[PDB]
Amino acid sequence: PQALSIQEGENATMNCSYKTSINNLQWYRQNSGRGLVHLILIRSNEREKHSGRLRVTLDTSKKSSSLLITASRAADTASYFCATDTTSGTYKYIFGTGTRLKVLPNIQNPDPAVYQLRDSKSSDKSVCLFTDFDSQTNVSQSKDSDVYITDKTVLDMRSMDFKSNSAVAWSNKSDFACANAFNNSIIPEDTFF
Amino acid sequence: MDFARVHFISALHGSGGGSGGGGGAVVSQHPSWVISKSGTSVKIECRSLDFQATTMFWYRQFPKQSLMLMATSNEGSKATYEQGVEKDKFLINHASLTLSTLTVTSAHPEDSSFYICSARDLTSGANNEQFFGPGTRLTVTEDLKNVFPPEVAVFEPSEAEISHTQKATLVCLATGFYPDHVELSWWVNGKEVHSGVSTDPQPLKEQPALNDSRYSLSSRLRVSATFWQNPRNHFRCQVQFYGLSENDEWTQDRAKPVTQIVSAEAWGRS
Amino acid sequence: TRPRFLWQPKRECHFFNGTERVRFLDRYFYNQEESVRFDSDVGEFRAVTELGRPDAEYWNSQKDILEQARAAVDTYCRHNYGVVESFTVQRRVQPKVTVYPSKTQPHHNLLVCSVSGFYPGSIEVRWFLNGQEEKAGMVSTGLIQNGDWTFQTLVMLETVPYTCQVEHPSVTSPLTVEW
Amino acid sequence: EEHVIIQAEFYLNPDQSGEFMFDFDGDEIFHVDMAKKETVWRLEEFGRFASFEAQGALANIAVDKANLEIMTKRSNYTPITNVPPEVTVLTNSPVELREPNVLICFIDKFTPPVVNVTWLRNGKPVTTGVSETVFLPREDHLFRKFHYLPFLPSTEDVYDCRVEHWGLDEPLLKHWEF
Ligand SMILES: *[C@@H]1O[C@H](CO)[C@@H](O)[C@H](O)[C@H]1NC(C)=O
Ligand SMILES: *[C@H]1O[C@H](CO)[C@@H](O)[C@H](O)[C@H]1NC(C)=O
Repeated sequence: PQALSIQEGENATMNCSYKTSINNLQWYRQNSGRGLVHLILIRSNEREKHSGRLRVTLDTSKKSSSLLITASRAADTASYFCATDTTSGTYKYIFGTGTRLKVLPNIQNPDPAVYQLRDSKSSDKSVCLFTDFDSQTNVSQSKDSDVYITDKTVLDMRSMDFKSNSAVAWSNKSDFACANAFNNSIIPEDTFF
Repeated sequence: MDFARVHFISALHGSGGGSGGGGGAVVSQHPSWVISKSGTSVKIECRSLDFQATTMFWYRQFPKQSLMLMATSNEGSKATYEQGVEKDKFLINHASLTLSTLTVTSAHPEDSSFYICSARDLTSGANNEQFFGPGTRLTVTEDLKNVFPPEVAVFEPSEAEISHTQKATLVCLATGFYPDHVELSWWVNGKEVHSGVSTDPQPLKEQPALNDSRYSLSSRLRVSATFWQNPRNHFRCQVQFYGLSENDEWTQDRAKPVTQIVSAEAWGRS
Repeated sequence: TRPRFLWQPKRECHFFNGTERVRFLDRYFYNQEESVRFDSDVGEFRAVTELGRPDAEYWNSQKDILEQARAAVDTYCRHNYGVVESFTVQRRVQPKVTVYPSKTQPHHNLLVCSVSGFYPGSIEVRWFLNGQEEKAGMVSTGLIQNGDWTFQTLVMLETVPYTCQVEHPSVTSPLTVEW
Repeated sequence: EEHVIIQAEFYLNPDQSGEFMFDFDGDEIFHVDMAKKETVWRLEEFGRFASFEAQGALANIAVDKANLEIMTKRSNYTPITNVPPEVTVLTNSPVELREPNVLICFIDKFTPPVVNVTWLRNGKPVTTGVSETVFLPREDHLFRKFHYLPFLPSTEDVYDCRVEHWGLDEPLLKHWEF
């Protein structure tokens, strides 16, 4: 289970098949750990259903639904599931196989850099920060196994209407330098020190 | 009474009105997080608050995969259990019309999962309406000895950053916690802000090889340039940890890893 | 002795050619008179008396109630059919066929074929004498519902002194009793 | 054309009595009894193939109660007009001497759905052994009901079905004998 789908500010179309003849089909999104937000429901007699930016197709011939989300924001990143009750059966809803969606922003003005940050007070035990790189840059895992590198994430500065990518690299090693902290396929432009 | 259900059409409220009895539905799932020693029972409660359920549903989900339905609970009595699915490694008790209890009898590391319950409103009939709880995030460990609260530090933004981007990125670092039961929140001048924040979606094991290594999580707060540069502003990273209860056994020298909030603070400079 | 007030909702599904065509009615009756109905073949609620008007008007104004009503044909009727089909649509019970003479006040003066305890209702009872069908000279009770998922009937031939032949879905070849 | 399933319910004031049943081609599949709050299949054997939760129907009747009180007021309190029933008594099968049978009291074509019913053997009321259906619907929207009494046929006994209804001036006393 789990198909992966990745994009920008474009239309996202996600598919969801099911095993039995149906009555109600409900679409859900889930973030991580907890979540579960009900999105929409289409019924076994209806073909098309519109609500907000969302649109649902149902084709009971091929036992398949489609979810079209149209002007995709960053905060649309989630798992997308659809659940169905079988006709002439029990009350139970059974969950179809899902799609993982990643919506990456458009970094129109990239200025990629790695900056050094120090703790206060103590120890000191510094972190490196890879930031302001375009959404086409992959961050890979650490060379030395006692260094730690997070995945890239989006920040939204609503007050300035500005988005930025960032990843963090840190170690409590004494010799750990920001200069070659990453060493794993970056854009060759970044400011240092 | 067997399996397949005759549906009924839900009676409409006439003009004259109006919603009358119910008209809504939330379900509550407690506890939200669990840490138990392997060999002990774990008990989860599923309550309908606004409405009444004749029937409730327990789902299990593992990190990557999808939601497996496991059992249906019914008011008097039997538990069914989907195929399948270890049958009575758990007990389901539904004798409330408002409360169904999933108790996992033995509980081993392989049972560390996300559990989530749902309830059908019995007023719905033909349009088969159900509602999900927030969930329960259980992790079982071989020894409660392994439980550690997060150490949390906040790192002041680079002077190179402000020179060159006219912006300031604080990064917070919650370090060395087990289990994976945290929620990080940034606080500026007494109020919490979401309004320029990035917490990485999942943490990372500090000893990836090790079956139950500790975790580390990061977050960045990036708001202004001038804003960082006045000493009146108070930046605070807050990490809610969910650890052992007061009824748990603790015999070590070090402080009991009770559920707590560990925090780090910084101040504007110039 | 006190005045009484009565309210009947009726929710009916009408099945044609199996499940290929379905018609769903939602019907409401104050005292004996119908007031408002949803009809799957109409598509919204209609008032049938002035009493039902505000109900019809108000239910029509709700997108979701209307969407639900229009779904019933699939989500309720066709659902329910498949649930009960096994033991209702496919129910088959053999009749027990008795023949005895009777009187109406005189030997005596008519023969009775008694066919009891059968399901479903549709049946063909006919009288024979020496191989010839006695088309005229016979009376019946008609079909009688017993209320327990069996029917019964009595078909009487008036001739002073014979074969009774009963065709029915439950048996592969017609039941005969001779007298 | 060929098959009809009806979910049929009523609520009646001021008696405060409601019913809920499913009907297939003029036969009861099941009903739920409000008093006992349980769902009762017309034939035991039905219940092995299908389920219905009684508490759904109870919820539906509450709304029906609510709605009836709106329509009563909306109509300026115009009462139902009583239609008296039509009683007839017949045997389950051809009557043989001392071979087990069932008497059927068939109560037809009436409203409202309140009826006091008594079996009598030789003029003496028969309490135990009796069985009944609920109020079944009709297409003309009157009601219908069956009472049952299993018996050993004999020269000895006469039987009666005494039926009381508000449409009847006189209690209807339908006679059967061997
Ligand atoms: C009856 O149903 C069958 C298939 O189940 C279909 O082929 C046929 O067209 C239907 N009859 C009529 C009268 O349309
Ligand atoms: C309605 O019924 C009441 C009670 O019998 C009566 O007093 C009144 O005149 C009636 N009004 C109308 C609108 O017919």
